[PDB]
Amino acid sequence: MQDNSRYTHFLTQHYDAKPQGRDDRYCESIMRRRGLTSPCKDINTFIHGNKRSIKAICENKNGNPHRENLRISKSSFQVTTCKLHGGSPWPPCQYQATAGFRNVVVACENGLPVHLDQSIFR
Repeated sequence: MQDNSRYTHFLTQHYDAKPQGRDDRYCESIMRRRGLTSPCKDINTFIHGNKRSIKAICENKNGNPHRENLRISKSSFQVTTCKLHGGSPWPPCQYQATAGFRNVVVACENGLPVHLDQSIFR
């Protein structure tokens, strides 16, 4: 299958297979590692677990159509939302971690997730 730049970016921005701790320091480190700190991204959620379950959101296997050309997963995922605190847009970026467990909303292209809808984690 063709490479998809937006799928690759989705993984960088929104996937962490096997996370350490899922506390504030986890968020502060991973947001730096994934290139999300210049400027500090205000909110960002990572999905955990295997990738095949996330990809399957794009199919009937693990998703349903949602709103205007989004998809909502049938399964629930372990997730961690990183929320910026402090009032400055610029590093150092301090984050509060909120771990969760629920279904997720994505957009897909050619069977691959290319966007995470952050609204459900705000």
